[PDB]
Amino acid sequence: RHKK
Amino acid sequence: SLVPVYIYSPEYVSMCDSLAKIPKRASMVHSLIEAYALHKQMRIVKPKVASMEEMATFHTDAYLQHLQKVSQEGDDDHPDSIEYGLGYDCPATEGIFDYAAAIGGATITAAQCLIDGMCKVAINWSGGWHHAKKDEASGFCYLNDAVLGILRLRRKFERILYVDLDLHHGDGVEDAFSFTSKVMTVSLHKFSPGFFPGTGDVSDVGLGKGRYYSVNVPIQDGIQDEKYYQICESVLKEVYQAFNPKAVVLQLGADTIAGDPMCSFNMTPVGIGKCLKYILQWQLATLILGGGGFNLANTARCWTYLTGVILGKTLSSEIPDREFFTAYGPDYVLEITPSCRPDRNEPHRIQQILNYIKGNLKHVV
Ligand SMILES: *Nc1ccc2c(C)cc(=O)oc2c1
Ligand SMILES: [K+]
Ligand SMILES: [K+]
Ligand SMILES: [Zn+2]
Repeated sequence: RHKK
Repeated sequence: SLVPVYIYSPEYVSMCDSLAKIPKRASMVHSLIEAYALHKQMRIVKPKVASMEEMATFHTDAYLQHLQKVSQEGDDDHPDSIEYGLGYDCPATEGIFDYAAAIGGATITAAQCLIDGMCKVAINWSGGWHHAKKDEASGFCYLNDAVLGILRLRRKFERILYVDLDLHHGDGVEDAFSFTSKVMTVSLHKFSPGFFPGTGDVSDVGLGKGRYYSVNVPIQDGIQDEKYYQICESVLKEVYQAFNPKAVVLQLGADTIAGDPMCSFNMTPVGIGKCLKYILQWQLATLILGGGGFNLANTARCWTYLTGVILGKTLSSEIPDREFFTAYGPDYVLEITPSCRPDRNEPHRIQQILNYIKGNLKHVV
């Protein structure tokens, strides 16, 4: 999971 | 059947302005379009809200029910919220379920207009939230309206082509149709480790049966209108001849445009417009969607310009908007100038990707  | 449909209502715009990541952007977009009076050249259709059943054609009930759970109050203490994608990128605000339902319904409505044949082009600039998974909020997207729209179009059209020109990889839409050949996804995006969402390499071509029915074009920072269109035209030419779509869904996130705080690509609305024109000349039922865009004025500039392209009209250079006029300073013109930033896309790497893609599209028949 990444951050945008 | 020749006049584009423009999904709009004051209630809809008010709802879309409430997204914490792009406040008042929907108003700015409509206001600029309204000032050019382009909405007079379009059939304005009020958006319906998506029902629970309609939303459940993609999203799981467990996710949708958790959405309306935290939405009726603004609860940010639910332990399961983080596993449902809620958090920093997608805050558990109040009325966020009505927000999602509104945006989801607006894209379905646009798809319904295409089916009924009241238009060849249906516009929803407040949609294109392509990151959302079936049971997970992601990248400012709580609900995948793009997917809900493609599903609705499949009631009438056998093969749907999805083109994603957003800065980010349209992973949510790709994953939704990763297993099928009835819908092909094409995404042009920035690909670099650490950069959201982290997927969409050129080697990602789908799974099992949707294999080679997913196309990804990894691009680096600094690309401009000229080269971008050449890459896009190349892919779309091969894609069209191979896939032969009956309808098109086009995502046009303006976070590629120069001046965006994300500062990756170096595009102007003109370059995106050429991509639009190439798609429009296919004369297919086309669902136009928005997406990213974090320079609000430039995003308004881009999508107003693109609306002008769809209408075949040339817009005056001077910004005629009065309500948000100051936001277009200091020069107050529609046109946008790219930055003095190097293009980190070497012509040989691009050539490799185009060869790889062409090799993949040969299996599509
Ligand atoms: N993913 C992402 C990146 C940057 C952000 C800023 C600067 C503000 C914000 O509220 O959310 C962001 C999310
Ligand atoms: K994209
Ligand atoms: K696919
Ligand atoms: Zn984006």
